[PDB]
Amino acid sequence: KPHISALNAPQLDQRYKNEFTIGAAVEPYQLQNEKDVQMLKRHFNSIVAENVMKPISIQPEEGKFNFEQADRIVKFAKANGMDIRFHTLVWHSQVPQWFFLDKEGKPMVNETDPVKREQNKQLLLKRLETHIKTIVERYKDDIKYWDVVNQVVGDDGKLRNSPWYQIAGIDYIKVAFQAARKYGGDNIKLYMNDYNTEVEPKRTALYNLVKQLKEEGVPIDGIGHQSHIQIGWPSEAEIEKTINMFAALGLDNQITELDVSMYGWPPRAYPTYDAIPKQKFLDQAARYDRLFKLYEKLSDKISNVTFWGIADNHTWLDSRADVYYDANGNVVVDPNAPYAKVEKGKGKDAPFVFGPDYKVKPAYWAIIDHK
Ligand SMILES: O[C@@H]1[C@@H](O)[C@H](O[C@@H]2CO[C@@H](O[C@@H]3CO[C@@H](O[C@@H]4CO[C@@H](O)[C@H](O)[C@H]4O)[C@H](O)[C@H]3O)[C@H](O)[C@H]2O)OC[C@H]1O
Ligand SMILES: [Cl-]
Ligand SMILES: [Zn+2]
Ligand SMILES: [Zn+2]
Ligand SMILES: [Zn+2]
Ligand SMILES: [Zn+2]
Ligand SMILES: [Zn+2]
Repeated sequence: KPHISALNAPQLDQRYKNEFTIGAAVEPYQLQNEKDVQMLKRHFNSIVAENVMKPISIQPEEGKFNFEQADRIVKFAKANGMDIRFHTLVWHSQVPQWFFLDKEGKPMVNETDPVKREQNKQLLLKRLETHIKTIVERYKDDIKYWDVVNQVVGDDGKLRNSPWYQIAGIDYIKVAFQAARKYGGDNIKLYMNDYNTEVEPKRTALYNLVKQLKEEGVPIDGIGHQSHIQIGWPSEAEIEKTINMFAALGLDNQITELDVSMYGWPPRAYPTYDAIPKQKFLDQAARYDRLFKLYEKLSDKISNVTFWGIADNHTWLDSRADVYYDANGNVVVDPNAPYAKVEKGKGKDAPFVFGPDYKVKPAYWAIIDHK
């Protein structure tokens, strides 16, 4: 099956339209390239901001709101009949420091006096509420799906000990969801989003957290499985089990940031796309074949599958593609093998079904067929 141009290959959203929407994460510069725009028009019916809807891009100083970049994404989505997801209202990263400073400009995490801690909790929760209110009041009629909180459970199975948590305890999660519902109404859908949702003890910790909150009347409609995964790991059986476990609680599932790295963890990457050997693309394509067969089987539990980019010329995975060089200056990709130095983030990953020159990959054929 040929490496033809994606711009006029059979539409990916159309193959899957009774199953689930098919989305892409974007940057605003992509809305001004002809190729990106035509790929979004051709192949996708859902969109998400890769960066410009994060807390620090929206409210970088208290009272200063930048919606110019977000607005452009919203406008392109509406003009082209796409669903929109909001990524994301609360995170422990790409968050502005001003949130966690007390009245005299000192870090709140440092405060020892207990009545002064409770004042900070309330102040931070008030700020959290205002940030959410302003965003939801603006977008509630345009944006149907919302990452309310991101990564709030650590990998050790305990609540992640972010400043949000150190300062305000578990109430920050509750206030985030309650605030989105109050200002957005009943028709927006509210998600908790995380990675390694398939992995113990995080999976069960995630599960117990959401069940508890739902029991307490905290509004949560679903789980966002980021799905930054590899060719082998995690297995499909464990994905399937994960999806089913959350669906048992009456939660929707979205696959919110799908990419299939060519590498392991910590990754040892090739320095260029051209160096990646052909067999890696065939392996990837069988992984995607199994993957999307599983998504289809569970289509009644999954409303959306979104890829964390458009085509292989641009992916955040390249920021993790460390290249390992042995003493002779040759590239080392075997995980236990000798090496002398590493150039962090200088290599090239290849995670999507569309290549860097916008032609279809074997993984595409594997997910467009009905075999
Ligand atoms: O077991 C391994 C994990 O440790 C490992 O780590 C995490 C993967 O998920 C990440 O969170 C996602 C990452 O993408 C964010 O957007 C990017 C943030 O920075 C920008 O510069 C870039 O353009 C964005 O695309 C997204 O918002 C966020 O929700 C997390 O940070 C990693 O530690 O994954 C692999 C496992 O094997
Ligand atoms: Cl479309
Ligand atoms: Zn369409
Ligand atoms: Zn090339
Ligand atoms: Zn569905
Ligand atoms: Zn990017
Ligand atoms: Zn297939």
